[PDB]
Amino acid sequence: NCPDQNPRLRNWDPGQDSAKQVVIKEGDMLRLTSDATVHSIVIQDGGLLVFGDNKDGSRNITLRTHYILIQDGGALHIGAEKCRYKSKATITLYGKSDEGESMPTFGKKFIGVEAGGTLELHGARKASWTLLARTLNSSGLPFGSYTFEKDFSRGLNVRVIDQDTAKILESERFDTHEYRNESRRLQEFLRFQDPGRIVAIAVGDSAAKSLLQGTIQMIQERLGSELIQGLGYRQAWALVGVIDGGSTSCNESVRNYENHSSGGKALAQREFYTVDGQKFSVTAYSEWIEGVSLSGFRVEVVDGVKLNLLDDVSSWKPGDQIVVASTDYSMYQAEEFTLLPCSECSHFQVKVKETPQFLHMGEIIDGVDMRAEVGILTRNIVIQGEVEDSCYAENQCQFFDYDTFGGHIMIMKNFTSVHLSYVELKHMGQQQMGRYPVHFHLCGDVDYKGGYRHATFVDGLSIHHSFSRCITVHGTNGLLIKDTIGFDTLGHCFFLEDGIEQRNTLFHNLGLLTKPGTLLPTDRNNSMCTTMRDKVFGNYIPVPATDCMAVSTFWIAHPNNNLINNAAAGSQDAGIWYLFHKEPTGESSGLQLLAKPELTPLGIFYNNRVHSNFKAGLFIDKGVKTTNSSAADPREYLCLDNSARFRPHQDANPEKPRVAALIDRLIAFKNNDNGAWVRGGDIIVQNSAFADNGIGLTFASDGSFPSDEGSSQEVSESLFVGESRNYGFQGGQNKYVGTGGIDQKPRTLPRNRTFPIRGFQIYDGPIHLTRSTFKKYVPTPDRYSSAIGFLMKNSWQITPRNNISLVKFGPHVSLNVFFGKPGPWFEDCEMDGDKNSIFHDIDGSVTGYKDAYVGRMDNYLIRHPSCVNVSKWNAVICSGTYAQVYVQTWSTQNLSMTITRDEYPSNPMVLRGINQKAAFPQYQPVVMLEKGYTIHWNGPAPRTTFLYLVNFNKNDWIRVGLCYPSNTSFQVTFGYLQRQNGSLSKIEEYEPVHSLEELQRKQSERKFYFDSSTGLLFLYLKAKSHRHGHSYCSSQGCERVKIQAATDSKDISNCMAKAYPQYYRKPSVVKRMPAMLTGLCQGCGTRQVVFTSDPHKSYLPVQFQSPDKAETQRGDPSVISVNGTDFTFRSAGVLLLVVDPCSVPFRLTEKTVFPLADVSRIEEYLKTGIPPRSIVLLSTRGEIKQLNISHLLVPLGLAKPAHLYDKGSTIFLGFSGNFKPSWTKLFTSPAGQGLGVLEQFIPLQLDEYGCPRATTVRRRDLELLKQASK
Ligand SMILES: *[C@@H]1O[C@H](CO[C@@H]2O[C@@H](C)[C@@H](O)[C@@H](O)[C@@H]2O)[C@@H](O[C@@H]2O[C@H](CO)[C@@H](O[C@@H]3O[C@H](CO[C@H]4O[C@H](CO)[C@@H](O)[C@H](O)[C@@H]4O)[C@@H](O)[C@H](O)[C@@H]3O)[C@H](O)[C@H]2NC(C)=O)[C@H](O)[C@H]1NC(C)=O
Ligand SMILES: *[C@@H]1O[C@H](CO)[C@@H](O[C@@H]2O[C@H](CO)[C@@H](O[C@@H]3O[C@H](CO)[C@@H](O)[C@H](O[C@H]4O[C@H](CO)[C@@H](O)[C@H](O)[C@@H]4O)[C@@H]3O)[C@H](O)[C@H]2NC(C)=O)[C@H](O)[C@H]1NC(C)=O
Ligand SMILES: *[C@@H]1O[C@H](CO)[C@@H](O[C@@H]2O[C@H](CO)[C@@H](O[C@@H]3O[C@H](CO[C@H]4O[C@H](CO)[C@@H](O)[C@H](O)[C@@H]4O)[C@@H](O)[C@H](O)[C@@H]3O)[C@H](O)[C@H]2NC(C)=O)[C@H](O)[C@H]1NC(C)=O
Ligand SMILES: *[C@@H]1O[C@H](CO)[C@@H](O[C@@H]2O[C@H](CO)[C@@H](O[C@@H]3O[C@H](CO[C@H]4O[C@H](CO)[C@@H](O)[C@H](O)[C@@H]4O)[C@@H](O)[C@H](O)[C@@H]3O)[C@H](O)[C@H]2NC(C)=O)[C@H](O)[C@H]1NC(C)=O
Ligand SMILES: *[C@@H]1O[C@H](CO)[C@@H](O[C@@H]2O[C@H](CO)[C@@H](O[C@@H]3O[C@H](CO)[C@@H](O)[C@H](O)[C@@H]3O)[C@H](O)[C@H]2NC(C)=O)[C@H](O)[C@H]1NC(C)=O
Ligand SMILES: *[C@@H]1O[C@H](CO)[C@@H](O[C@@H]2O[C@H](CO)[C@@H](O)[C@H](O)[C@H]2NC(C)=O)[C@H](O)[C@H]1NC(C)=O
Ligand SMILES: *[C@@H]1O[C@H](CO)[C@@H](O[C@@H]2O[C@H](CO)[C@@H](O)[C@H](O)[C@H]2NC(C)=O)[C@H](O)[C@H]1NC(C)=O
Ligand SMILES: *[C@@H]1O[C@H](CO)[C@@H](O)[C@H](O)[C@H]1NC(C)=O
Ligand SMILES: *[C@@H]1O[C@H](CO)[C@@H](O)[C@H](O)[C@H]1NC(C)=O
Ligand SMILES: [Cl-]
Ligand code: NI
Repeated sequence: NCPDQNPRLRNWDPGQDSAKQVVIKEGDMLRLTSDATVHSIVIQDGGLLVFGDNKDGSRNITLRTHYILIQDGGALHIGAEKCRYKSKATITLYGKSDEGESMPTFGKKFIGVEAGGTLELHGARKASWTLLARTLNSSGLPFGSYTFEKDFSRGLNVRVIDQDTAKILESERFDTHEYRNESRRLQEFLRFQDPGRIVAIAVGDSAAKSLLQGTIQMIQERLGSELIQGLGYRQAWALVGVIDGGSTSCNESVRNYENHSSGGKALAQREFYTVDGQKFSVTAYSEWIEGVSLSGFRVEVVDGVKLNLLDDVSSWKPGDQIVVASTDYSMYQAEEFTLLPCSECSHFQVKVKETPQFLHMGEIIDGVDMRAEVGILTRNIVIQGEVEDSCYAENQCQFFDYDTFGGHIMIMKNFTSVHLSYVELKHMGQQQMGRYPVHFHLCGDVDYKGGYRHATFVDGLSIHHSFSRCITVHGTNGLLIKDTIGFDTLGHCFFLEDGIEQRNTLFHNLGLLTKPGTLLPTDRNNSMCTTMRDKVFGNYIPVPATDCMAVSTFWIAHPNNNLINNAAAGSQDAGIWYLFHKEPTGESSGLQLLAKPELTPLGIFYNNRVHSNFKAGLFIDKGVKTTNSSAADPREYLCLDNSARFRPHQDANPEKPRVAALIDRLIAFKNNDNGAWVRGGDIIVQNSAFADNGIGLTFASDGSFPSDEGSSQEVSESLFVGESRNYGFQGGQNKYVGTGGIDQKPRTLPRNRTFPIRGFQIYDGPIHLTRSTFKKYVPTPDRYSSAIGFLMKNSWQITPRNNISLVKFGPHVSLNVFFGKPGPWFEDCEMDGDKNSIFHDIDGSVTGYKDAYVGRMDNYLIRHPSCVNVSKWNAVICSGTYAQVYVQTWSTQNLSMTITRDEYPSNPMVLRGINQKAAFPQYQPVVMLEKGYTIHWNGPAPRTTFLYLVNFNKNDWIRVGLCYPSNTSFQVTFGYLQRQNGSLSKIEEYEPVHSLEELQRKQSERKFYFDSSTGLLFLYLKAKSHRHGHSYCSSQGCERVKIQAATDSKDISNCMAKAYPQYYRKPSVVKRMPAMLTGLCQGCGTRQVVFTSDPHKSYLPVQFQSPDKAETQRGDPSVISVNGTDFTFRSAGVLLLVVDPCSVPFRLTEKTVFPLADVSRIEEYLKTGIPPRSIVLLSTRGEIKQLNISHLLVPLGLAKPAHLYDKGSTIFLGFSGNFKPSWTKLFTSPAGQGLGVLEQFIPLQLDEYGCPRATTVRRRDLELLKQASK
């Protein structure tokens, strides 16, 4: 099975001749056995070059070549998919851009597969990437590294160290030189110390002058010091001991004072273990150097740092490198680590050499899986480009101060077999077009539709520190990419080029640190986009937001592609970008689309993660300018064009039915702008969680009529979070930090500190927000945070069909909805869209009114006297029927429309139009059905106007009164406007009447009344045909009315001086009010309690509530919540829950509560009463003195009998069994302070627990993997 175990292989050894060219032709079945340096290698005519492997994995081979050119049946094998390569091989691609000559199709520094070429590489199978099963605070410690040093801190400097957490509890300086009162506060300091607290001391300047014998006795007693009895003048001394630890828990030293020097330091150092197995050393010192008396401490991690992971990583080896991602807004918080030899590590742990500088989440935070991804980079098959210490030549050096010209791999069409697996690709790619670390160029169908038995696959590579892209797909369908890692590369990491690439499946792939590039406009950052005008027209200055700044980790230029189990852990702009090309571009720019892209239904999208990005997590909009730079459109070719309207239909056929695009199990957090932006017709986002984003989710469509007739936009079974317990880390270019909304803690923020954080944004529509839950949305005095809101600075449409249903709000959600105010982010808040903000509360889950509509407070076109003023939301709650009217005006530009309802004439609405850049500006206010309005202008009357009835049911109607000069003839026509072909069908004319009263009798007749006194052209707008679903227009078209005026009066057509109070009617109520219902519905919210990226493993949400003294007086109980079960208890004592770890849903086998009296009986029950393999949940309440259980916690998980002590409450989660999980934890506190509200997540049905495998765990992801294969 092995390719090197081929007997026909000759052993090869060419030498070190950088000018020796090599050609492997027919019969040349060579087996490389030693390091080599040749100019080139060309494998052709059936030649074979296999790397020689060993049964043990020791033969380190390093090839070095200007290039390798595989073609015409030639083969290059480094192991086989069945008999994999075991030693460490390396192919170094060298040669500068301007050194020697270059190839025609290829550049230099490459490995190039051609037609019929065989490139077969298969490295050592390792584990690609998993998640942190435990968090990792900076500097390796739970509460961080302490370093201190100061000159002339005279006296006895003291520090206390929590023996379980290595936290600095107290820091004090007792001037036992001058003041005898100080040697007295020092002795009383050591009397009230908890036993077992690590203590360190260091003489500052000169102690031993006012020091008392009662204190020197206390030091010898509490800490086991043998030398304190004889401290002297200007004598340095440092100690590190354990309170009540006897003499053997102590380590001390001393130095004399001679010739103004101590001849060296006086160091005291011991090692301890956190209760988490992490080792740390407490260090203290005091010395004299030529006169200075320094004194310092250092509490730091020692013997490497032990990391916790989700899955088994036994395949990782010392001397290999890994990477831990950012769990904060700045992607530059990802870090590199080198694996230490660890004999004491389990299957879910390794040891890293370095000290972490940042914070990396390893827990599920408030139901959102914020665990940091962790991936291995070192392989045994390496293909690397040779680079320089700094930039050179015209390799884009004004932007990069380093070499950006490495190697690249390139595979042409009609090849034989490409199968790359477990290969390391360092310093690959060039800043030249087509030169990418793995470049599949125009290969066509490469699966069962192209003729490949083994579909061409890329399995678990490692492409890091590359100079352009990571893997590029150039006009290739059906490719597979699996378990691959792309780190610190330029331009879009994973790249779908021309927008024709379909059937490609991306499974469980990871991408970090996607930095700006210089290739495409979309790849450039703000500085590069304003510089490279070499491809723009004339003196045009490119705009860096509308044409560039589109750096994405996953660039999907076509939707028919399957994205599963991936994770975009950081990017300069976006994490996953789905976009659409109007017609094929690039080198594929030519063949006609037989299925235009923005009509093709989305492939699979299931269980993805996106975080650490500045512009978006998942983005679905925009296109590429499919035209070169010209005089009518000077934008660069392939820049960003916001004129793409997704609208998926069957077979990409707009005459055929709609096909919804499913966004499933998206997890997205710590994004600076949007968590997800999705536009078009028929999109359903479900089972998704959004957290710590500036805006959680936004649904778009079009600004006038929807991009696809009948466009529903659903979000169901989702979860939103505002400011979770992921306080982030103020570092790694984290540009924003502020005050939390709830706890008012220092945390990192997405944008400026006054940005109103938002959960869901309403825009365009029609949008169905259902069965979703919002948590932790509190505003600060700076910003107006809210759960549900609207898009800022909106001027377009908003429909009253946007309904929010079955939504649940958390206890820390103070502002359910908000409509904006004049401020820094809303500006006027006075544009055409801001004024017409509205949604529909179907069931009464948002406002407490079954079937009620909500809009902005000062919008008087929707108000009847039964409404409820709401000032906090800046809104108003009412009920009725509502639609919209679109008013197009010609002949007059920059015109501002003023429309008023008769019933509230003192409250008109001045609109400013929609096309203040085009020639046909329309105005789109929202109205209440079966009412009368009037319209007036800030200028002369338009000679032609169209009235569209949008969202009208049959027989729904309003009366309208247009202001015209007293001197006008009219000609009014109705018709059905067919959206498809611009034709007007079934046209009817209007006939005048004598009075407003005669037209009222003829309400369903095509009649109009003109009041020459006021100038009002009255008529009735009534719909004849029916609607269907959510389409804005009727069955037989978009009903519209056309009014052709004939006048020469240039006067401001504003009749309100004359129209009222002549046509005033007393305000009435068509649809009356219900009553409130503060008390949530049964069913409100999302069914799922926790959203993880391993949906197959069931996670048990557990939540505690241990009040304090002011709350125990006020009566608040102590509660242990399990999946939503409040096991309440208020007696002073202990509540112990025994949960079966194999039951899903959980089966709690025993609940027990121990009073303060029978506290002594918990010793016994813990020793025996706990069934084997049983999850222990335990929380106390009140002053519990002497809990002789400090030692009884270790078999359940702990490392050493930690010290709760005193009378403080405690909370513990453990396991009675052989295994010792990573989630086991403990929370101690002083009495009366309590523990507040914490939240843990316990996985269930793990084979570590000792549970049987009832059935095979239904991995829904892998089912989508085998379905999309064939
Ligand atoms: C329908 O009725 C309106 C209203 O006319 C009313 O009744 C008469 C009796 C007068 O009292 C008016 O003041 C009332 O408002 C008519 O509008 C006015 O029409 C008259 C006659 O056409 C206009 O008087 C002229 O105005 C000229 C100014 O406009 C000219 O100059 C500009 C300058 O650029 C030029 O661009 C434009 O094309 C015009 O040619 C003025 O030069 C001239 O000497 C004469 O006085 C009066 O100005 C009109 N009002 C306004 C606001 O313009 C309508 O004309 C009438 N319909 C039709 C079809 O005629
Ligand atoms: C804007 O300018 C860019 C250049 O900066 C320009 O891109 C060029 O487009 C042409 C499109 O024809 C590309 O030419 C192709 O070259 C490949 C091989 O290199 C050929 O195989 C292609 O022909 C195939 O397609 C035909 C149609 O089916 C078949 O009949 C034929 O037999 C072949 O199968 C094609 O000739 C050219 O490579 C690019 N160049 C670059 C640098 O991208 C772009 O077209 C300009 N914009 C517009 C709108 O034209
Ligand atoms: C633009 O596209 C629109 C949508 O395709 C066109 O809309 C029109 O919509 C009406 C609906 O009110 C269609 O009415 C159809 O009526 C036929 C009945 O005719 C049948 O019988 C006669 C024999 O008497 C036969 O000659 C016909 O071919 C039919 O077989 C029904 O079968 C339909 O279900 C439907 O009710 C119109 O047909 C339809 N127009 C067309 C051209 O189909 C709009 O007309 C288009 N405008 C332009 C300018 O092309
Ligand atoms: C914690 O509490 C949660 C409360 O929501 C639990 O989550 C849900 O628990 C219910 C328990 O009834 C599960 O319902 C199961 O559904 C599966 C699958 O059938 C589904 O599909 C069919 C149609 O094919 C439909 O008719 C069913 O109603 C289901 O919707 C069945 O095999 C079971 O018999 C049972 O009906 C939910 O599926 C589950 N929600 C999920 C998994 O998202 C949770 O289990 C509790 N325990 C934990 C988290 O450990
Ligand atoms: C490790 O993670 C923890 C948890 O987020 C971080 O702990 C926080 O550290 C800050 C230090 O600036 C504490 O602020 C101060 O705490 C003292 C002691 O109670 C208090 O008297 C001050 O008023 C101030 O609040 C903060 O309390 C603490 N978190 C909590 C919940 O108390 C820590 O910063 C992370 N990193 C390291 C290196 O420890
Ligand atoms: C790749 O090679 C195949 C095989 O030669 C080409 O497929 C065609 O296969 C049919 C089978 O009946 C032959 O009759 C044709 O002569 C083959 N060639 C052509 C041009 O049709 C295929 O065209 C090749 N593709 C490329 C891009 O070279
Ligand atoms: C938003 O509300 C509209 C109107 O209330 C809903 O449209 C109704 O849908 C039902 C189907 O369940 C139809 O039977 C009714 O005829 C529709 N019109 C009504 C009640 O006036 C719509 O389903 C809601 N959701 C969306 C996304 O539009
Ligand atoms: C309700 O709010 C509007 C908005 O300004 C205000 O004009 C009106 O007086 C208020 N009425 C009541 C009864 O609060
Ligand atoms: C429990 O521990 C305390 C230590 O504070 C000790 O005094 C007491 O005697 C212990 N309990 C029993 C029953 O000995
Ligand atoms: Cl209970
Ligand atoms: Ni290519």
